[PDB]
Amino acid sequence: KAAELIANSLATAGDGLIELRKLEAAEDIAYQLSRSRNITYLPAGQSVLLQLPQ
Amino acid sequence: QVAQQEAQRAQFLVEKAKQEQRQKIVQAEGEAEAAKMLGEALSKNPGYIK
Repeated sequence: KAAELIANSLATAGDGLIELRKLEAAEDIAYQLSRSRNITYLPAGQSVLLQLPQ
Repeated sequence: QVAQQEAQRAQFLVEKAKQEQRQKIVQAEGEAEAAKMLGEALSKNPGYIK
């Protein structure tokens, strides 16, 4: 049914509408195939204490 | 003592084997029927199958 509705919308929507529907679906697939992330990360500094002289 | 434990285990294994076999047949028949049902359901014109 989703097909049916999309097709109807697409038809009214014209060719351009199917085209980009294809693109974002492709977006989804591409994401699916490669779903990963990362973070640059900037490490924090560890600390220690020294006794400063007078 | 040991023998009894062993015997019970043996029965346990066989029974489970039977259960397993039953389950498999049931699934196969289930999918079977599901197939037929889906095919019938396709009565909603070919947009349905698509």
